[PDB]
Amino acid sequence: CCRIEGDTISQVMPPLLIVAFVLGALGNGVALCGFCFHMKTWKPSTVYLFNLAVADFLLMICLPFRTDYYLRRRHWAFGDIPCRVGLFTLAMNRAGSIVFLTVVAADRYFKVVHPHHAVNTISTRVAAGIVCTLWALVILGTVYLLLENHLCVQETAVSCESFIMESANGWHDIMFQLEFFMPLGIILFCSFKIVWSLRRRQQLARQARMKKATRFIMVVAIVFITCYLPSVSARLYFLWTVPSSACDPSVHGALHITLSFTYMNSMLDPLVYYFSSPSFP
Amino acid sequence: SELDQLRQEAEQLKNQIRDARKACADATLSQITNNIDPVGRIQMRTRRTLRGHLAKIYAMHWGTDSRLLVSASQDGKLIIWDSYTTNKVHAIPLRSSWVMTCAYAPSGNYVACGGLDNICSIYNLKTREGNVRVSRELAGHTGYLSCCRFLDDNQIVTSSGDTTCALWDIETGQQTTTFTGHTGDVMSLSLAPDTRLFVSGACDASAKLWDVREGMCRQTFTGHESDINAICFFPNGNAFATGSDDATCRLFDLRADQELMTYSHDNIICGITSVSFSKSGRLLLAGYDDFNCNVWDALKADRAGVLAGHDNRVSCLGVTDDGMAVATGSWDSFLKIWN
Amino acid sequence: NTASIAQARKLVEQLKMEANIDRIKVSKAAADLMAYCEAHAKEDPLLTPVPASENPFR
Amino acid sequence: DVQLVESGGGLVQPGGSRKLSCSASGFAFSSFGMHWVRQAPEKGLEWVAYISSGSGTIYYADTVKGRFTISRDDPKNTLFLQMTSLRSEDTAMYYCVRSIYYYGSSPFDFWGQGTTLTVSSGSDIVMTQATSSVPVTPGESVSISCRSSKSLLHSNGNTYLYWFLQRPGQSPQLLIYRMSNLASGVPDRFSGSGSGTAFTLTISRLEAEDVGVYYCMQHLEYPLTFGAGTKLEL
Amino acid sequence: CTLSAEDKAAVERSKMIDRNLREDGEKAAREVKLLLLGAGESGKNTIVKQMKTGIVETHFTFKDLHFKMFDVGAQRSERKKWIHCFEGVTAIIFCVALSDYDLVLAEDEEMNRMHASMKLFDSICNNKWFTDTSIILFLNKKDLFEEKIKKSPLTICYPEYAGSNTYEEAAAYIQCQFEDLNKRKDTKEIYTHFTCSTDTKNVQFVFDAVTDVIIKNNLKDCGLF
Repeated sequence: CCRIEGDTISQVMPPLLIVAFVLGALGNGVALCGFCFHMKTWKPSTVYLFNLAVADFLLMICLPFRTDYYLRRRHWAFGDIPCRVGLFTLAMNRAGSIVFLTVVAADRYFKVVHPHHAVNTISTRVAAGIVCTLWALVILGTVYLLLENHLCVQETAVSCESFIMESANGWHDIMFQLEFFMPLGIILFCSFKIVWSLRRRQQLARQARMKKATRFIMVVAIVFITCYLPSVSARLYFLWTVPSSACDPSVHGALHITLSFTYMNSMLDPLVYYFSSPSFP
Repeated sequence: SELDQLRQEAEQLKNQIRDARKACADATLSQITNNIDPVGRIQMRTRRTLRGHLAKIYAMHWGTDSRLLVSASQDGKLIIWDSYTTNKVHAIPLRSSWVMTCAYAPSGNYVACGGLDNICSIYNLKTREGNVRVSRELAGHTGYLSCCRFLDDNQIVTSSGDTTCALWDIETGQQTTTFTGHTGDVMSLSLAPDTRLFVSGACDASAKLWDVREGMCRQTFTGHESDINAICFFPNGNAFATGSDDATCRLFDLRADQELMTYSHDNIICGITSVSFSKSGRLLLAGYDDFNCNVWDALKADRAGVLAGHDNRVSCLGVTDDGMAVATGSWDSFLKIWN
Repeated sequence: NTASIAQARKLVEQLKMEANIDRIKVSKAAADLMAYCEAHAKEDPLLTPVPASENPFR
Repeated sequence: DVQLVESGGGLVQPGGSRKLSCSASGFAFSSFGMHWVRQAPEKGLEWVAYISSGSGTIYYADTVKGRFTISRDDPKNTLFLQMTSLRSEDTAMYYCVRSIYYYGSSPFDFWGQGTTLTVSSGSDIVMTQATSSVPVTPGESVSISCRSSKSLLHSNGNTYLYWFLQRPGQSPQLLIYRMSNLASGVPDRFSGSGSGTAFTLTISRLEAEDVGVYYCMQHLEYPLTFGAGTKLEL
Repeated sequence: CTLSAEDKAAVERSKMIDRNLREDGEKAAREVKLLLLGAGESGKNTIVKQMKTGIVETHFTFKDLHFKMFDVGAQRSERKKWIHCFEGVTAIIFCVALSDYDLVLAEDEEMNRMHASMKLFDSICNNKWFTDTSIILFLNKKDLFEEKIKKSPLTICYPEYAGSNTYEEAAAYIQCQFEDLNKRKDTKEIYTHFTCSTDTKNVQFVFDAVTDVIIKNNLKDCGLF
C-alpha cells in the first residue's frame, strides 16, 4: 500500500482514454452490427472475428469508469464490488482479445498454407464450440480477480490496481508474460508462413489483392507488437528492479501510460480486421 | 426458282395473316377495361419459407390437392414439400443434378423432372416398397429438356431445347407425338385446362399453339423481342400470357389470335423467368431477374403488387389450383408461400 | 440442297392453314376475359383475401 | 414382394427371457416405423411396442413398459423384441407390423405372419365394438360399428381410425386407415365413415372372402388401442 | 405441441430428410466442379482419358480431392439458356487444339477452327456468369502442331503474325492471342498449359489451378481477400 502522486498521469490519461473509448466504441458497434445484421451466413472465420470484436467491445464498455478513476487523481469513488468487476472485465477481455487474435491468425494459417485440410471444412457448430471453450478457459483463468480483494486506501486516496503495484502475484506476472509471448510466437510463425506461401505462388501474387492481403497480414503483427510490448516492457523493468524501483514515480507512470496501448489496440482492431476487408458490408 | 416463289408466297401469307389480325382488331383490352374498378394494392406476406435446397432452385410444381409441392434444384434433389406444415414428404436423388424442370402428376402418383441430360425421368411416388423409384426414363430429345407437363398418369408433354416439343407414352416409353416448327429452343410449356391444346414459348420470340391429338401447330403468336422463358394459360383456356427477356409480359388470345396487352414498366429492364395466373385470372404473377415477383393487373397492365424477399433471381412460380397461395422459387435455394 | 424445298412447302402449308382460321373480334375476346374475371372474382383468394380462419397458411 | 417373417417364439417358463426377431424383405425397412402387436388366444389384438425410423422414438404399452425392449438393426432389416420377466399374460401370437408416416401415408398396411410364444404356469382411449359376433348372408350389406371414449378427430381434420380384417388362420390386414380412406389392394366394396366418437364400416355385397374378425384401432395418441373385435359368421 | 402422433412422426421423417440433405450438401461442397469446353472434338477426349447423350460426368480423385468435370459436348442449342447452371463451378477447363490453325471448320465457308475457338473463348471468358471463374486453358496437340508448322505457316491463320516459324515463338503467340481475349484480367486468372497426346502432368496442372482458386475462395471467407 503506497502513496504515488503522478500528476502528469492525470493530465494525459483522461483525454487519451476518452478518445480510445469513443473511437473503439464506434468502430466495434459498427463491426458487431455488420457481423450480426448483414452477413447472411457465418463461417468459422467470421465466428472468430466476431468474438474478437466482442472482446474489444467489452473492453470499451468498462472504460469510462476507469477514465473517471483517472480524472479523480486516482481515487475510485465506486466502492469495492465495482472495481473487482472492472478489473475482471479488463483482464478477461484482454486475454480474450489475444486469444481471438491468435485464433484468427491460426485460421488464416490453415486457410492459406493448408487449404485442403479438414480443419477448413468444420461447420459453425465446431467453431462455436471452440469459441465457447476459449471463453470458458479465459474466464477460468481470470476469475481469481473476482474471488479476492484489490482495493486499497491511503489517507482517503482510494487506489485500485492489478498490474502495477508489486508482487510475483502468485504467478500472475508469469501468466502476463506468457500472455504476450506465446501469441506473439504463433502470430509471427503464422504470418511468416502465410506471406512466404503467397509469395511462392507467383501466378497469384502478382495481383493487387494478394499484395494488400499480405500487407495486412504483416500490419496486424506490427500493431499487436507495438501495442502490447510497452506494457510488457515496463512491467519487466519494474520486476527486475523491484528493490531499487519500489513504488518509483516514473516507473509507475510508465506502467499506467503503457497499459493504455492495449486499449488503443482494441480500438484499432476493427480498422485492420473489418473495415480493411472490402468484402464485409 | 421454286424456292424464291415459295418465299414470296410465304411472305404474302404472312402479310395476309397480319392484315386479318389488323382488320379484326377494333378496341383493345385497355379501351374496354379502363371503365371498371382497379384491384387496388395487392399485398402478400411470406407465410412459409421452405428451406432444405442447397443450390439454385430451377423449377417447381403444385399439387392438385393445393398442399403438396415438388421443387428441383441443382443439388440433384427433388424435394416434395408439405406446404401447410413445412415438411419434406420426399427427397428424390437424381441421376443428373442439372435439372431445369419438374412436374407433379394430377393424380399425385408421379413426379417428372428433366434438364441437361435430355431425359424426362418419371418417379413413382406411391410404391409398394415405400421409396420413390424411377418409373422410367424418357429419352429421345437431342437438346436440354426445359419443361415437362403431365396430362395424366400415362401421357406427358415435354418441352426441350432441341426446338421440339414431344408427347410421350409412359407405359411404353416411346415418342408418341413430335411437335415441330419452332426455330429457337423451346423454353416453356403450358397445358390447357381440358388438356386438349397446349402452348409453348421458345427462343425464336414466338409462341405456338399445338393440338395434342393431331400433333401439329394451330396458331403462331409473335410480338416478343427476346427469348420467351415463361408461358401460362388463362384459367378458361381461351387465352395465355408469356414472359420473355425484354421485360415485357404479353397476353394473347386464342380466338382473336392477337396480342391484347403488354405488361411492362420503365423501371423493369430484366428478363422474366416465370409467369403464372391467379384463379380468376385477374392477377398475373411474373417472376423477374431483379430478385422479386411483380403482381400485374392482367386486365389493366397495372403493377398490383411486388413480392419481394428473395436474395437471388426468382426462377419459378406457381399458384395452387384453389388459388389460395402463390409459391415463388428462386436461385437463393429458398421457396416462399404467399397470401 | 434440294431438301429445302420440302421444308419450304411445309412452312407455306403451315402458314396456309394458320391463315384459314376463323377469328372473333378482339373486343369480344376482351369482353369474354373480363366476364370470366368478374364471374370468378369472389372465389379468388389472391385477388380477394380470405379471413385467417379460412386461410390454410395462417 | 413385401414380407415380414417372425421368429423366436416357443414355450417359455414364467419369469424367463426370450427375444423375438422380425426379418424384413421386399421394402425399405429403414424408412418404416415398426410396431409389435400381440394377440392372446382369447382373440384380441393388443399393441405392444413401437420404434420409429432411425430409432429416435420408442413407445411401449403400459403392461410391457420397462419389461420389454424393442430395437431394430436397419443394415440387416431385422426388428427385435427383447422380452424379460415373461409372465402368463404374455402368452400371445406376436405380429410384426409395418407402418410409415407422412402426409397421405397408409400406416399399419402390412402385418407379418406372426410368431406364437407360450408362457407356462385409465387415461387410455377405450375402443368399443357393441357387437362381438353377428351372422351375415353373403351378397348382402353389413355394417360394423365402433365407438371411442375420446374423439378421434384432431385439429388438423384427420380422424385417426383404422379398420383391420383378420381372416381365420391369417394375419390382420388394413382396410381403412383414416376413418374413410380405402387401403391398397382391398376392394371398393369396403367403405368407412363416422364422425367424432361414432364409427361404422360398411361392406356392401359381402362374400365368403370377407369372413373374419374386424378390429377398429385408434392412432390419435399412444398407446394404440384396438377394439374387442367383431366377427362375421355364415 | 398441438400435433398428432402421425404429425410428429412426419416431422421426424422431415428432420431425417433434412439430415441426409445436409450430409449430401457437405459431401458435394468438398467436390471440385469443372466445366469442360472446346470447339468441337479437338482435344476433349484425350484430356478426359488423361484424367480418367446430354451432359457427360467425369469423376476422378487426385491427392485426396474429388473432381466433378462436366462435358457439355453435343449440347447443340443456345448456350446462354443453360450456361448459368455452371455459375458456381470452381474452374473452366478449356481445351483448344493447336493443330487446327490451318484446318477449316467445314460448317461455314472460309471458317477457321482456330478463329472459332477464339470466338468461343471470348464468349465464355467474358461471360456475365464467369466474371470471377478462372479458366484452365489447355492447348492440345503440341507435337502435331510442332511437326506441321514447318509445312504450313501460321500466317495463313493470323495475318498480322510476323514471328519466326518455330514451335516456341508461335505457341507463345497463340497463347498470348488467347489470353488477350480476357477483358476481366483484374478479377480472373487464365492458366495455360501445353499438352501432348500422351502427357502425364495434366492432372497436376489442374490441381494447382484449382488449389489457387480455392485459396482465392478461402481468403474471401476470412474477409482478408
